[PDB]
Amino acid sequence: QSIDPSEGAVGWFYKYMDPAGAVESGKALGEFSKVPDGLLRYSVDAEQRPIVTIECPTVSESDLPLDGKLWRVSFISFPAFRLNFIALANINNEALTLETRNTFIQTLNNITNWRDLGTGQWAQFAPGWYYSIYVLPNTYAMAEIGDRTDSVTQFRKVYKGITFEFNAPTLIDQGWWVGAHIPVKPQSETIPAAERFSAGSMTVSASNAIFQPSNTVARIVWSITPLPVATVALTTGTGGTNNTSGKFFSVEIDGNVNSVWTFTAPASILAEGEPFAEEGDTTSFSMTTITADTVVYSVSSSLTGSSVIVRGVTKGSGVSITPVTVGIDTEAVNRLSIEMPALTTEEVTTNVPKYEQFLCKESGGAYIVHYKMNNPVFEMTGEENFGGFQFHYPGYDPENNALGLRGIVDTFENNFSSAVVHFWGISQSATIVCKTYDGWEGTTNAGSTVGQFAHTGAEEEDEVVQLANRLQMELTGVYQADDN
Amino acid sequence: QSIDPSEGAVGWFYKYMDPAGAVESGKALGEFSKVPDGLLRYSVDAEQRPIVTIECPTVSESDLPLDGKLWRVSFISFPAFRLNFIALANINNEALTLETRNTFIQTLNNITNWRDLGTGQWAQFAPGWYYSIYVLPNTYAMAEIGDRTDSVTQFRKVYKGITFEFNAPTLIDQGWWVGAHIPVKPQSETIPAAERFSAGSMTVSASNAIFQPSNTVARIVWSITPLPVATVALTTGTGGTNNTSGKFFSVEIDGNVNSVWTFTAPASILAEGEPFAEEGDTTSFSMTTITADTVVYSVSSSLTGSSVIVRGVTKGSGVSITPVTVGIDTEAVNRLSIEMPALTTEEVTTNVPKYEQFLCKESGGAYIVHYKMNNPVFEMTGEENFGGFQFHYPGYDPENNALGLRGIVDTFENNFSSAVVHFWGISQSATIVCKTYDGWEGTTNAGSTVGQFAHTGAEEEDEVVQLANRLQMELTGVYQADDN
Amino acid sequence: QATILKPQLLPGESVAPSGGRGTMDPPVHEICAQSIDPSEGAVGWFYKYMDPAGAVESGKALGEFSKVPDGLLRYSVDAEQRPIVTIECPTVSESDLPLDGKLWRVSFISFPAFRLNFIALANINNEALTLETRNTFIQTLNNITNWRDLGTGQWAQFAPGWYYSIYVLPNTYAMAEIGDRTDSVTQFRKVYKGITFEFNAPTLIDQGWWVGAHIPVKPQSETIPAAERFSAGSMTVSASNAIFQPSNTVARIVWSITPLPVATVALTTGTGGTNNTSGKFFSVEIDGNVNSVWTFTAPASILAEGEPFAEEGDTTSFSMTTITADTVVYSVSSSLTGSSVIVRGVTKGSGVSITPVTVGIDTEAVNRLSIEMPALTTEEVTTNVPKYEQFLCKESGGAYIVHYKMNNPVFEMTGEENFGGFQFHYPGYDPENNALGLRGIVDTFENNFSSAVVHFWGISQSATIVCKTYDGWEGTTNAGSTVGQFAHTGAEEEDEVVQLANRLQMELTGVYQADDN
Amino acid sequence: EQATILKPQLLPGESVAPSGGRGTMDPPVHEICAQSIDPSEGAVGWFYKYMDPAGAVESGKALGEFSKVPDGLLRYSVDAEQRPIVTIECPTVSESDLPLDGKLWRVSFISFPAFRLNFIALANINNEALTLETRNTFIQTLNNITNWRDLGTGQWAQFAPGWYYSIYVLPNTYAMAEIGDRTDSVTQFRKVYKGITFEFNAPTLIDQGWWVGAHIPVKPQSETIPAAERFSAGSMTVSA
Amino acid sequence: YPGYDPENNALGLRGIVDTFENNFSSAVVHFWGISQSATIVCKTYDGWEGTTNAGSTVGQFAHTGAEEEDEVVQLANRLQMELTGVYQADDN
Amino acid sequence: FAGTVSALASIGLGLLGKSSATPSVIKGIAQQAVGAVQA
Amino acid sequence: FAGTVSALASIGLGLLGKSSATPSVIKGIAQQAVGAVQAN
Amino acid sequence: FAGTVSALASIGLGLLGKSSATPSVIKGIAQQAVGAVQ
Amino acid sequence: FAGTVSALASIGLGLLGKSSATPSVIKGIAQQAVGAVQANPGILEGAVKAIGSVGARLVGSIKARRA
RNA sequence: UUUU
Ligand SMILES: [Ca+2]
Repeated sequence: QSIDPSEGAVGWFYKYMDPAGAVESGKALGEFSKVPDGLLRYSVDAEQRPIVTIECPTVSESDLPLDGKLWRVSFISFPAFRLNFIALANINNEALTLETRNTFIQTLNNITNWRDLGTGQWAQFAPGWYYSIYVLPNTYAMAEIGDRTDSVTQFRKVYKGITFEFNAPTLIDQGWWVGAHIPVKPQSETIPAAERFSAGSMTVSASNAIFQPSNTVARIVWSITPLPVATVALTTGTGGTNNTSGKFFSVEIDGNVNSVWTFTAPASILAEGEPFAEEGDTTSFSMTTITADTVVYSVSSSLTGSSVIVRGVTKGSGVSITPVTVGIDTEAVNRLSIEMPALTTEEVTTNVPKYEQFLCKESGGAYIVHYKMNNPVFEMTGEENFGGFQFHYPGYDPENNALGLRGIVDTFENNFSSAVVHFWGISQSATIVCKTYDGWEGTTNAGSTVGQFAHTGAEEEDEVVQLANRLQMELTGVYQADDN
Repeated sequence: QSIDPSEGAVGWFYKYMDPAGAVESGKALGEFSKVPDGLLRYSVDAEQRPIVTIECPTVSESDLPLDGKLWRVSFISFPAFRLNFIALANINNEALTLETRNTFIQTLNNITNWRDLGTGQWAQFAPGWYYSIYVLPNTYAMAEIGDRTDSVTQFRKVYKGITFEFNAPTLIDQGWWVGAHIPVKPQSETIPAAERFSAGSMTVSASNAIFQPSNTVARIVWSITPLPVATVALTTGTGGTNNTSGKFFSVEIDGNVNSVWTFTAPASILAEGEPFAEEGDTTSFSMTTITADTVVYSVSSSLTGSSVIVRGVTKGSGVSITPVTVGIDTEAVNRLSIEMPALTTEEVTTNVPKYEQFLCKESGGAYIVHYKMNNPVFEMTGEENFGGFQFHYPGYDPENNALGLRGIVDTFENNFSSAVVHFWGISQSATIVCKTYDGWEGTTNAGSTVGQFAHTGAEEEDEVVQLANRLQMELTGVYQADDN
Repeated sequence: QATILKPQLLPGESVAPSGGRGTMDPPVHEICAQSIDPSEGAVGWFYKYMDPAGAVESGKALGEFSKVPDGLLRYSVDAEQRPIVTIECPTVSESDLPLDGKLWRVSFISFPAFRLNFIALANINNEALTLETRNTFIQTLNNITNWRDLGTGQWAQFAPGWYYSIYVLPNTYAMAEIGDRTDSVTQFRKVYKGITFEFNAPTLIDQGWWVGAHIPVKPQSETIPAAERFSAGSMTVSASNAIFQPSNTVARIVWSITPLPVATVALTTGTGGTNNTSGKFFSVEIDGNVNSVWTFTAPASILAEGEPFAEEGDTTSFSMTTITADTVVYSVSSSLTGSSVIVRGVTKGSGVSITPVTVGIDTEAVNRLSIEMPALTTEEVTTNVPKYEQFLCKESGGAYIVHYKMNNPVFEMTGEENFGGFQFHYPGYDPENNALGLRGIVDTFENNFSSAVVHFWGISQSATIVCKTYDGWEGTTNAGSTVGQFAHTGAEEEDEVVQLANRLQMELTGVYQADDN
Repeated sequence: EQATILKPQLLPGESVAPSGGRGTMDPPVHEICAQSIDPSEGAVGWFYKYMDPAGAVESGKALGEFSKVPDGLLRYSVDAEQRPIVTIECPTVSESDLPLDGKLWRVSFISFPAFRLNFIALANINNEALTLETRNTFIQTLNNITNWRDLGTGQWAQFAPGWYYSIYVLPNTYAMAEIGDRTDSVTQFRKVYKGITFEFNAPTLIDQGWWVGAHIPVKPQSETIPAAERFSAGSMTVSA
Repeated sequence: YPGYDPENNALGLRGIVDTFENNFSSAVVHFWGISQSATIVCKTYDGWEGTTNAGSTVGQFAHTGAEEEDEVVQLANRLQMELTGVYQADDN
Repeated sequence: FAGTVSALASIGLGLLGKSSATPSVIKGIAQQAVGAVQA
Repeated sequence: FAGTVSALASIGLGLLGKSSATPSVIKGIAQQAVGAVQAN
Repeated sequence: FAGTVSALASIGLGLLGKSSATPSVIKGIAQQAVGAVQ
Repeated sequence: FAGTVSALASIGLGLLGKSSATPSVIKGIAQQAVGAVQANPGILEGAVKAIGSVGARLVGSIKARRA
């Protein structure tokens, strides 16, 4: 009898190790979402196992074509509370130009109501590139301000680990990948709280619409930084609108240069140092021009003498921003500056040594497993570092960063590796099933539902953990899917 | 080897474990206020045991009316450096509704020169609500750069033990209570430092002045954030002016509608896109209408052309914020977004399973022992999370937050769990004595007095510390008072 | 004793002819004992972490000593920078006697910062520091604008008898903070840091003594807002004196402007004597007489005292009306007709004159780090610190200082979290005197390690200090990292040792003599 | 057999002050005593790397500081491996559909032991024979590249109709800026070894393809771009 | 190149900039009949050693040079030459 | 009980010293300190 | 029960169970688990 | 199989380790790492 | 004493060598290494000299070689 | 011839 850890430890150990084999091997037992470090009076442990089948952007989940065309897809898993990972893509087989990646990022740093994206639905930020956000449901499920409004004080990822099965017909298995865990930490660059007038900005990302006149009709994602959300709708022209759900203003719409949607100001707005429109005034948005790479947008205010806006925007490129100033009050919220885990196959292979690449055919996919990679011990990310995921990367210049509460709004698990899995030359006709076995331990402050299964913290089992930790620093964290 | 630990490390043990009983059980040995993690090369360990007499907001201290009437009173204890804890009370045993709740909150975040409540004395904040703050003498004593200034580079609560003795005549020795620990980390929402001008807000709370014609008079405490403390004196009418020790501008007044207070502006002011005063104008604030329920006020200045100002404030609940800009400058100083520990007897149960509850009659009150819950080690909590915390909570609309440096400004223990204790069926004829054995250990950087007491950080007593938080873990941070 | 070797393939792993990983965890030459088997890196580290400078010349250094043996990082790059700087008196105090028995004071602040080594400030006269004296100092380090253009270790006057310089760490400093070419790594830890302050003095007048003491400091990210159309800024004019020329005639103000873009200031109308930065923001180093006037094309719109002053295509002209041997009056002039001139009173060698400016320039948000300047007081240290040591420079041929995991019991990974513009606060110090925009030092501050200072006192103008520093940092590289190509597996956890170390350290004073080096 | 040597920090007879002396210590040499020699892993490791820079690592022969040619030439030295892995793909004409029984490409690589640069790609979509014109059009191109770093992103680049090339650099060395404001590099340098494995990322069945490889030396004989002042002659190119 | 007019050459300092290992062999590896849908992962391994000077962001990673093992080197040399530098991407 | 917690610890700490400090022992002690009387 | 990575645990966890519990020892198992060895 | 080269690299190297390392002696090895004397 | 530190630490590590690293023992070992407790000649100090006499001596000697 |  050297030591006797209770199931909840073992089950844990094995999980914070092989969160797939753990379960698969029935090795996962006991209340394993709790780290046997014994640090909590009480704690709610949990394991969200999303299985999302990341299919190629322009593909029919139905009658998939045995195309034989390709596509890049990079996954950047982050140890965030209600955020699984981000999916980068590229139908046309093309590399990541600085232009490209810089466009990418800025997109993610200026995503008005990131919630509107929880669908993990694909979004075209660049001519051949798309992205999307998959979330850890159950957590995301707990409505931020909620209806039953369950609120978690602090938490801590107990084990990320997700496998990216290479769902591909032997016909077309042409594929290869490479993962690697790169730690990341958020520096709370705070967005200030103002009183009568708080500043913000107006973003407009233009692109072509699927199955639409690549020069006659273009889709943009018009939004406004601190502006209260308001409903829009085409007023005159070729239909095509998709409103936001968030508390701020944003909208996606398709249409020609003749098309004009409008909405009513939720509050006063200044623009180019000029009162653009007040509460009432109904603002209109249209396109002086529309091409295949550019679009002149222009917003007309109902206000009297309200000079209107005119702006050039290369669709597929960045977001042309128009600084704004709304008469609304704003709470100071935190933006989180976050390095962006090496987005390039090489960038990754040369700077990270513990990476591990594979041919999809042989490695039935990919299986990364994060781990407490920062704090030698499981501290407890809480309010500590929560905010608007606003990333940077080498090259990226913030010159094109949104002034408003944008980006992915969550809490980054302070101590824990965020990883990257790049899948290169995957068959158009193939998809990546992503079963993540993510788990966390947190505390409840107010709610009506969660604080029920809140129990006592795991029994402090050093040796166990000790070992667990050894194996981590020890391993790659990236394995053949066949090893989950 | 016997596993021999310094007799002072043992002191720390019980102290941490039972900060109150340890003293009584004489188990309080050596410099028990230093944490035996063998971390610090040196350090100062201190332990204040400040005792507070909590009386029912209206009930006298002199004469005890045996009303056989009750009142709900709760305390929120924070591992804040100088802040001992906060307490709020309802003179009608009433429930904390939303608005009441939010108002409560709202207030705490808009507490201008919070140092003004250093005095345990209450402060109405709602129809039947009062609240007050309890500072830790010796620390609170640490005047932040004044005349007499000393300082600490960082610290970490070595333990906190509060015991709310149920001081109630056995006669109406009735009522009950619920205690529970909820760990909370703060987030640094920043209050941008500015130059020529600084945005701010002019708050003006309003509520009946105990012992004055309800419908006639009204006691109100209006302040103006960036605006430097101004000495207000009643100008014309029925008396009632309590000024502030504070560094900014705030004052509590009461009186007839026609009553007038006035002070000179120590710096230029702006309100509603307009100017209001020069660094020499004579600002005049008075009331228009006084309703036992509502209240209209309006301020003006000697500024030639200075428009007047007017807004209303339903007495007893909330403040009338006024987006303002001051002619002085702000410091980087940021607030601390802090989740508010379940204020309702409801959630506490529905969220903290290792919470306890007894009747005040048997359990001579409630005794809580705070413990390192945040991270598994005694990390040092320094400057990193210091600032005017403003509590956020579901329901609470940030909109209501002031704009300047308000709230209880202090440092938060990035480790210790915060705890709240709600007393419900208490009789006004009862008072809750609060023994507070709270002891921190930090390091000095500049000072003339504390230095001489700094010695060596307690040797690494790994074995004890080990079990220490092991017990605290499996143990309810709450306990029967009489068990101290 | 013996060597260990882990397999590319984990028991059972079935890789293809080109799969797997690309690394091969360099072998484990862990030494053996009756109870433990630390790897030479683990061991070397122990000694290095303990007696950095010594353990090396002590022969006890070895293996990945620049890596921490707490098997935390799966992969990590690491190293040590041993920059050796020679601090020596700033004023060429001209004396006529054959024996200018002059003495000077000097002190160093060590910050376990990624790119920063330590700071230093001396007083030509052995005079101690005054409150306001100290303050100016402080407010200067906060107002330093294009700080990078100071790492040269160059001396800088901020006070009358006071100068100060900052020393980077050769390489980490050699890693830029621009979006184009160089960006730091995802995070790191100060694996150990020590410095010897060799008392290089003529064994004739070896007078002097010094006090050393470690003080921990944790930064506070008091962040700057991200502006859009316009941005708030601060126009700084720190008036100073020509190290040689007549005070009552010539001044040596440094003139920078918080968010305004660096634009070449050429002296046009005046006598001459300028030296502009290369930093991203606009700053200038210039000395001259009254009539003199420098110029430059304003990179962007500029407001001030409400009314607009300049526009992109405008040309600002800065001059000085009066130059008392100690006070200075100046003027700022815009092309843009309809604008009025700016004037302000300063006091060379004293606080700066601020000018709440506004620049028509989008403003990236970046935090400023509110860091309590460690006891700089001749005798404050002596008080708030019991673990401080001190001897005469003569005896202790200098000072030896060894930092340690001070703040966290264990070795976290100080990452980007606390990174930004160092802005030091202190008691009696007023921040109103703090410059706006992103200025001051900029670096990732190892929040775990012990900050620490050492003041030398009563030494000779002749005596100089050779600061042999041994900085050991380890961190994880991300992209573009000009170093990622050096990272390997992270040290294995040999806490057995580690703890010991921690005890020693704790048990010990991070200060010693340059003879115990 | 095993051995571990330690070069003292001092020299026989040197009397050294505490404070000073040598600042760097010497990483201990570990030698594999053999009946005829006892190299250090930094040798063998190298040896192997130099010999089979990939299988030596995949195999488990890459020992120590193998990125250092064991020839006691340098007193001090910087060693380092770079394992960038780019997945050169066929270029884009258009989402112009693609039948398996159809299209394919030709792609060639030229690898030079250049410090920063890794290798040069080149491919022809419709699969072309390098015609003379095609060649020149290419070469002329590589040459006339202005801010060569502009494409260091390893991004495809057209030039000839249906012809595209690209440049891949050593991600970490490319990372080290040249003649920049305050930026510059190392003194000398020397490839310690360099190999590349162009893994054939192909569907199990559409495994169609053939490649050829060969080592051919090439040495750069320099020609100069003279400095000047008032005006420096040059030229402006414009490709289509 | 054999059959190229240096007329098409750009004047000024353009072209790929860099230092060339005036020691190693350069190579070429042409591939044909590669289905568009097939791609090539180019996993490289470039080792190199130099002597840092100033501002080098690497001087730290610097230290003692490799000792002379021509005793072994030799083999490696006469070994390489002994064979092609070209092999199967299943022998690495 | 005059600081039940206090004594409740004395017991846990008592056992500790007068017994090896196995990181795993401890647990059983802390556990015995209240619930599971370790064997 | 496909987990290799997992096997690589129960293997060491296996040992640990009857291992001296020394963290030094833990290192031992933790390397054995990876299936490491003492070369020569 | 993967590392085919490092195979001989071993045979070769290894062989050396025992042989009377000599340019000649050596060559012979480098030759044995593949060739046969016919 | 060049590296009196590492030397000090060196010894303590030495003890740790045999001593089963029990935080309890480690403590003692640490306490010991410093010289605080349980020490024997496994101790050493100021071997160098203050120039005063270092200098003065060689001044006394130059010619006083008669002995 | 030797102390340090
Ligand atoms: Ca922390």
